[PDB]
Amino acid sequence: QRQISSGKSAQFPVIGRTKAAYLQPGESLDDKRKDIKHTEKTINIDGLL
Amino acid sequence: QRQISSGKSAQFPVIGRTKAAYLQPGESLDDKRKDIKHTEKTINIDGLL
Amino acid sequence: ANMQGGQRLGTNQGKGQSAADKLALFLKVFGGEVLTAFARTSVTTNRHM
Amino acid sequence: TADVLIYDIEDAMNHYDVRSEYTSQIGESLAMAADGAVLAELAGLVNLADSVNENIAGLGKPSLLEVGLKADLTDPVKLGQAVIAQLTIARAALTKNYVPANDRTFYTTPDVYSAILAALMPNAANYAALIDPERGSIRNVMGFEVVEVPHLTAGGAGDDRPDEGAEATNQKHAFPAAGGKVNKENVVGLFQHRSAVGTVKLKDLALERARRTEYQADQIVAKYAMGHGGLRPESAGALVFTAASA
Amino acid sequence: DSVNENIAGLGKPSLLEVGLKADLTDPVKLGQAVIAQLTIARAALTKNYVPANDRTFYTTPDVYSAILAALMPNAANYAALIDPERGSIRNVMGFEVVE
Amino acid sequence: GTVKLKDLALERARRTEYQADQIVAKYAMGHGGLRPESAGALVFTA
Amino acid sequence: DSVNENIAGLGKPSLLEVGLKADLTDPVKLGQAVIAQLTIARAALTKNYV
Repeated sequence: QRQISSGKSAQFPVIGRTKAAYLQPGESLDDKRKDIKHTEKTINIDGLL
Repeated sequence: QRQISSGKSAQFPVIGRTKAAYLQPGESLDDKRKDIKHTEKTINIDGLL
Repeated sequence: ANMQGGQRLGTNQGKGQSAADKLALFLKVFGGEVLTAFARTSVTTNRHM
Repeated sequence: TADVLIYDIEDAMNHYDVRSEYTSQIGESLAMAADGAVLAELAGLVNLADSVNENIAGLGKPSLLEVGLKADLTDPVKLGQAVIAQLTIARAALTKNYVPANDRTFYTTPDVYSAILAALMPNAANYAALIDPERGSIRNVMGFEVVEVPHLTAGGAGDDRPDEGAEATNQKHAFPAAGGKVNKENVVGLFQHRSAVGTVKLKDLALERARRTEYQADQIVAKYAMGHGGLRPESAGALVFTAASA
Repeated sequence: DSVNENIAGLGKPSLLEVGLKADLTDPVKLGQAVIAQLTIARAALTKNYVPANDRTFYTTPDVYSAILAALMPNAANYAALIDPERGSIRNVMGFEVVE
Repeated sequence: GTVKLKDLALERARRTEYQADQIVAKYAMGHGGLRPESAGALVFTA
Repeated sequence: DSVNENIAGLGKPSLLEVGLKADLTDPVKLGQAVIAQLTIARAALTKNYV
């Protein structure tokens, strides 16, 4: 039960965890990177009841 | 030169004029009503330059 | 019956736009909170040396 | 190390803050690798070769134990009674090596955790013991303290980051998928005593922030250095399904 | 099945099953299947790291009485959860039963 | 119309490995075609 | 031609013409064509209430 103002729909974003790894001496972190996944959840407002 | 914050794109609504009419006594405004047309012009920001 | 000439803000209208969607010009807004993956609890921390 | 890179242009277009949550996930990702490594080291002791089972010949054996064939035992309450009856033998197998009583824990999947709950329900059990039905929690079955962990059969970290289901390229502490004993295919639980696994820590855990101007991105990285090894194999143990007849 | 999760490796609805309803007609037999499957529902919901507590179970009043009949002295070996004096269930498993 | 995000800013960074200093200026803007009726052109005939 | 206006009957870009370039040749005669065409350009823009 969250509240918004002046919106046709409400968007909720999600975040999707990550995994660790070993860095040998002399290895760059840029060479091993995965990123964290993103996507959205939509709750569109109905008509006037 | 408009400015926005935290947005993928910007929206500019535009409005479409109206016409006046004479209201003789004993008449209803609801019977003579056309409405005003709305349409949209949206322009999106490019990548970082 | 139905009102005549009611103001329709959502309808796109326009010269070339379809205007079939009654909520076209309205835009969604950010929801209240961002959804985050559930926290994972560590069990072995106090169970060994 | 676990790191994340945030580009400035994508941060500007974003309508919410992600930096605060990212440090929580990268820090938690490091902690999850420690649990995977410790439990895999515990399963490593049970997987010790026949030549090197013991610290010194005559001290104690890792012990394997068996619950059932996993085909006849598919029913939930049937599986629960098998585990409860076999946790008694696990208590005895640990005692035969003079392992002290108390400080004994049993690591099991939540699926088997609910199997024990079904075994002690009013429909199955003639009288009330152990579990609390209102909270769905089973309490201290025998000397072992029952602990449910979703992340069993998950090893430590390795070189590179697997996608979702992929395997790490070189994983230091790994849980065997098709190993000889207590592998991933037929595992029910791991029972152990306080002095069965050890971890050695350097540098503790640190969180670092950097600025990459050439890429116009910010960077956050979390890191530690620890070593996990199996000591005192006589305290180790397992519960596995019976190998299918072939 | 393609879009059941938010992101891959986060969790699934776990629709579960209780029986064919051809033989689950009598309420006392249906109630045991419901109570039995609430134990798996506790495990399946925990496998996704969903926090314990703040859990609830929405069901029709008919199934509510089925759970009551399954824990009657005729069916259950010992007293747990429900109280026959008021016919009200008391937090079956982690979930809270709501009619 | 021009929609500007972050306006224009410039930052200075130290490149120790190259013993150099880097100065970069940046902006994020979008340009659009609202109000066509006020637009126009003159073209040569083909 | 179907999307040029914001709303039907609100105004058009008014492309206009200059009348080729080969015949114009000297720059002085080019100014006459451009300025004479700016007569319509101002008139067309005013008709849209700009």
